[PDB]
Amino acid sequence: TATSISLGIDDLLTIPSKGWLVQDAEQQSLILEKHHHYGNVHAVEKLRQ
Amino acid sequence: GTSTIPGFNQIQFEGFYRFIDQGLIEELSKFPKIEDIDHEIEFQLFVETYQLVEPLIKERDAVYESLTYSSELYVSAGLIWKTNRNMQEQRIFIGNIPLMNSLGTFIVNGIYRVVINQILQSPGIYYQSELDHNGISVYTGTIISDWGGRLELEIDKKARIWARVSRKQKISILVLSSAMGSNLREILENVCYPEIFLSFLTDKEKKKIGSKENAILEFYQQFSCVGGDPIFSESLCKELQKKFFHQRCELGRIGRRNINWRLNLNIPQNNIFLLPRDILAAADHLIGMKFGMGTLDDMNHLKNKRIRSVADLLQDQLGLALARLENVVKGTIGGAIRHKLIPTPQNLVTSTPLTTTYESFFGLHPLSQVLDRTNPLTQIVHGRKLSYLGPGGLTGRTANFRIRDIHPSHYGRICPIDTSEGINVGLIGSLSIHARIGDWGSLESPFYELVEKSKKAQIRMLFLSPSQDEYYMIAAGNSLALNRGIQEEQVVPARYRQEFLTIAWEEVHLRSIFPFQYFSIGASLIPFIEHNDANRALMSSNMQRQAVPLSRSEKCIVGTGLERQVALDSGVPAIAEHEGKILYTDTEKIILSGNENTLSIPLIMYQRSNKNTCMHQKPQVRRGKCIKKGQILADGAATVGGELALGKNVLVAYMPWEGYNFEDAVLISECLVYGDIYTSFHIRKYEIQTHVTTQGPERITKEIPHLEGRLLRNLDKNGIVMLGSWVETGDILVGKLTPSKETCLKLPIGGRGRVIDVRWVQKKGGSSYNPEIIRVYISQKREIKVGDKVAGRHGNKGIISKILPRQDMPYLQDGRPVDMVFNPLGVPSRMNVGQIFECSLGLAGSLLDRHYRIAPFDERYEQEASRKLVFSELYEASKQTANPWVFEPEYPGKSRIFDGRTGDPFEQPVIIGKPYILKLIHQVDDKIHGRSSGHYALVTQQPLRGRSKQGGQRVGEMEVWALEGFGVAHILQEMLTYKSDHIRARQEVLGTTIIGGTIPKPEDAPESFRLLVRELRSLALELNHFLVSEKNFQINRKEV
Amino acid sequence: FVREDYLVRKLSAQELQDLVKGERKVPLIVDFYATWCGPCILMAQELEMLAVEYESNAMIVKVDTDDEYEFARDMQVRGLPTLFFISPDPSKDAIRTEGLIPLQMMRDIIDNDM
Amino acid sequence: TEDEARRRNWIERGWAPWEEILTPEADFARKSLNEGEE
RNA sequence: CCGGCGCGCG
Repeated sequence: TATSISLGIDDLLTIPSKGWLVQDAEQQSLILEKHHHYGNVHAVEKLRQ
Repeated sequence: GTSTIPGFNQIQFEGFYRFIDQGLIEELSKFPKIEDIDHEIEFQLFVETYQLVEPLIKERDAVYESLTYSSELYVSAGLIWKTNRNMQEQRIFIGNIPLMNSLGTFIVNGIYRVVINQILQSPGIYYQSELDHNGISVYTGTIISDWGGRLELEIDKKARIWARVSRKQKISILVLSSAMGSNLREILENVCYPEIFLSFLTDKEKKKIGSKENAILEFYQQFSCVGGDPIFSESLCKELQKKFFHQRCELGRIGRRNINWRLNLNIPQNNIFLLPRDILAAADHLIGMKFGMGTLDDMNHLKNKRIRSVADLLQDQLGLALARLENVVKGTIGGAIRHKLIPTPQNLVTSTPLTTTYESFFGLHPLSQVLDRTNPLTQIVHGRKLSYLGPGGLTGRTANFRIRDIHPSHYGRICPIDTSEGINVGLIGSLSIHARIGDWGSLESPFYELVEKSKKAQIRMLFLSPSQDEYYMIAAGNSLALNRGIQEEQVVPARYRQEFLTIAWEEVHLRSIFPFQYFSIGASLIPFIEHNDANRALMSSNMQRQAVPLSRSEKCIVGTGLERQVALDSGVPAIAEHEGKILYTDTEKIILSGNENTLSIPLIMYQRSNKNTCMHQKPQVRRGKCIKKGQILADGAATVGGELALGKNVLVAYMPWEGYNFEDAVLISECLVYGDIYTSFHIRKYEIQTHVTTQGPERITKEIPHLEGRLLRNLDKNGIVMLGSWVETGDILVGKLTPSKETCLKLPIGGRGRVIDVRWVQKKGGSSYNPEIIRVYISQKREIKVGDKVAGRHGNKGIISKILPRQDMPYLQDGRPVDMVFNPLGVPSRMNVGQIFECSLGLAGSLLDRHYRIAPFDERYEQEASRKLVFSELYEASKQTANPWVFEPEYPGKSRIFDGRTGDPFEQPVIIGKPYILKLIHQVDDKIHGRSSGHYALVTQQPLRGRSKQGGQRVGEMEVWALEGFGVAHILQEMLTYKSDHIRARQEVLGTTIIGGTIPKPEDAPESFRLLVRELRSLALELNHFLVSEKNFQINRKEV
Repeated sequence: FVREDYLVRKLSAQELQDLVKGERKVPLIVDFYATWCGPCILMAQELEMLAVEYESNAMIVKVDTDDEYEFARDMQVRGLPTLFFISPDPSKDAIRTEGLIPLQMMRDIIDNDM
Repeated sequence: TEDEARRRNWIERGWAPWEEILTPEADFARKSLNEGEE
């Protein structure tokens, strides 16, 4: 009670590098979908990736 | 529902209207022209003369005096006396058809009833394959008729096809095919594999196949498993036709539709019977699919289901009603013929068949349920439920485990969140906001069509059935994305063939654009729902249905915008039926006059629901106000200004406070008590009935022997409690004498309150005595107390465990103490972040004098859309009102507050705000129970079960295990013998404890063991208990 | 048995011509609207309220410009929403109001100008 | 057999082994997936 | 003071 721990919106801390990592995964998913459309990888390879 | 949210009762409204138009005519047909055995007297109905007349009792009167709201059926009949060759046609009386209210509920015996929808497998052909013991794949095709008749086509180990009908009755295809007359020659030509069928032709089957009748007899032998050779007869075919053809060969309009599709057949629609080609065509796919040709049928797919509304349930009971009438007439025409009389057509038909089968349909059918009237939210959501249970549907034990799961065909039709809790989980569904019932029993949701340049497309909103749902690429994203290319090549998430993709906009066919498309009413009332875990969304929906209407109601500062829809479609507020001007307003009525039509609208004042919740209406307009047709006139209970208002906006802090909010406890302030913030009215009903006994009818009188005048002080001369008297626990309500033992009606425990309504009413009947009924209604004003349950709209529930004075509560930097204190540890484990968003925005709205109605999933516009909305509105309230603590740049949403006991600030900033908190029905004064001793069961002689019966608590086997784990062998014997059923030892314990003189061991058997011995004696088994003395080895027989 | 939800009647150019030619006792209010026009929804609701207010003391009619475009252009309509207040006296001159004018402004025009 | 089926495809269904001009990626995908997964 | 059916709570 004396310290009175609480919980705010900005207390929910995402790590600083999420945006870097989400963009990296988005760039790799964009490249594979183009080459899957090209017929350079098959469906299971795209589904696994 | 193309451009607006449809009425929540529109499915009930349209279904009932369909029954009136086509259900009556389609069922008044098929009524046989009844003829006697001699053919002398012919009775028939003229269905084109059918009529319905408006009910004589008003809808308010039907519920007031426990009647049924129904309309008369007055078809005309023609009776033919060929003896006289004269015709007599009269308007005969068939029965009463119950009428649905504009809200979608019926009234039977003064009880509101709702007919819920049912889900069951759609008729057609279904292909399944199941592994055997050795893993060999076994394919199967199943015919489903219009009445659930399943015709299973199976391939065995020897590739022999058997038309299985039951678990044992097995019939080959050739015998079944030749049973109808398919000659053995043509069966081979119409299939791709004539060899397979010919390989199974034993010389015994060929002779029976060669002739049509021998196949029928052999088919009967295998279907019936009856020893002997049956004789071919017309009755045998009719007996088989009712059992087999009537139940397993009529597909119906829907059944033909699917068979034409799944078996790829160009058969006319009007053919509602299973054509013999379908069976032979099915065998082609069944054997053909074994070789990789095609795909199996998905049984959980919504395209293989149908929905039965009130239209189907009321029409079906009419099928039973008229079939019940013909058996009445047949007995009646035969009875009057034997007397050689000429009976009028009215006397041949009584109203009992129709009236009783509808009276007993609402009473007994599981799909007919009592309307829940706790609050306006419960009135509308009850009618929109979808159940797999009920007649013709799977039971909880019967239910498959692959069912109860979410299927991709449910999206936009069945809410993925709303379901029942317990054994019936996943079996009771709920319709979505925009869902619609199609013309084939299928659920439809609207999607926006994107088409090419050269297309008219007058209306681009088309409702999509689940069968055609898979074959469209439906996107839910937006088009706010551009790069150095063009917009059509930007990628968005989409659905196609029951999977989720990421394709370009130019490949998208349909868009899902409605905000409340995929949710039910319960989940659509949760603001910031996208920040709550879906597990708590199910819990939050249930809790909103348990909210108690408060004596004073107020609108929520933060909402979703669906509160206005709920208020309009619930019927609780008064809605104008005619444009005009307001001329007079008061508590009891509102007078509206328009276009030479002056109406008077009464207002409900302190009425009772089925859940003991008060109903009350207050005017919302003033004299001299112009009104449009369909605009609000007055506000009902839990409704303010035309919106659903189930709770209050209170000042709230999220911090631990000395353990009084441990786990899920809630600490509140006295201001919520003496301010009557959470005060609710509760009305109970007490009924007494007068019966005619052998000694004479029961009498009601004020003069009751062996009673004090203090107990009877509130009675009038007639013997009934006076209107407006404060009764007490044990007080008298209705004084009744049974010849004379006192059989009066007394007030139960905890029922103290004020009597507000008394109804001394006689039910007029054909006897010399009419049953008198008395109904006493007692109001109870319940302020919030310790042990009451409160909850927010985010699955955040809690019990009040402590009430503090305002000077002890923590207070803000403006000096105001908070009203509730919540434990902050309940957020991370429950994962409902949407309550933190709502409290901060509720505080901002109260300072800015603003209300917010926010549609869900606002992050479709931008990232952190809810954060920008809440933070910017918090800063606006801070700046305008000069309250820098409202928005803190260091920690937005949180502020330093002070301890009300010391005046010192708490070390960490606390998230404070003004959320919307509800008061739930689950509360003390309805759960506290105690028992010393009293009444016991007649057979087991154990204490009764139930708080209402003053029963005791059960010590089950798991509780006995715990006592055996402790080794407390004497505590266990107390709860087994002389506190439960040892009749002799229960009376001695009552005596010793009042004198304090030590309790001895029972040493005898309780009445539960002696009860078991007699039952074992009834099976010719003797069970004796012997004691062998360790001193002299004498065997002693215990008395049992 | 069921009252109609809308009191403002839609008329053709010929029907409006006949109405204007014929003897008129109460003021006639002519509305030009199009269903594709966003402001015309609010004007429609305001005119429904006005029709409710003036039960038999005024006549509220509406003309769709997608059906009478040439007639609207002849009547000097430069945009939507546009209202024409036609007095029952043929000697007086009609009043054209352009924009989403307040309901009180309509009441003032009807009371003190028609 | 796989000599008369090919002839029947050619004659009745218009089959012909037209040259597929492939990119290095598609050529590598065809040549490398014939060995195994990884 | 008995059993079924339906709805709920933990």
